[PDB]
Amino acid sequence: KETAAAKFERQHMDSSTSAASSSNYCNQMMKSRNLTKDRCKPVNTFVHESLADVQAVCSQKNVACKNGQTNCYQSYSTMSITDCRETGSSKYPNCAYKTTQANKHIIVACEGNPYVPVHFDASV
Ligand SMILES: [Cl-]
Ligand SMILES: [Cl-]
Ligand SMILES: [Cl-]
Ligand code: NA
Repeated sequence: KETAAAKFERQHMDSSTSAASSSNYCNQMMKSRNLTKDRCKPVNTFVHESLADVQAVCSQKNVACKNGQTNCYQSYSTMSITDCRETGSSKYPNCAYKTTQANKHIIVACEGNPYVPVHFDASV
């Protein structure tokens, strides 16, 4: 039974690469992080920064989350991210994703002690 912090790491952290360099990145990563077991997760963002740099966002700019909660934080600097989105032809179990690499600010919701990211809200 995964903790919220561990689920965030599994779904969103990829410090092993600086950026997605292939159109197939999302297909491979969505599968290896077990996000296509039982259903295709329709949208997911991976962050290519160190875990410490992403945890540090919980001490940066406090902003509202999309849902109206006030425990969201926007990174002061841009970060390397990859957006993974199902294509229109995708359907379980042959999940298919479009890979879009970008450099953007990230917005995360933080909770707990230690106070760490538990939800990826958006990128700007
Ligand atoms: Cl897993
Ligand atoms: Cl996401
Ligand atoms: Cl402020
Ligand atoms: Na947690």
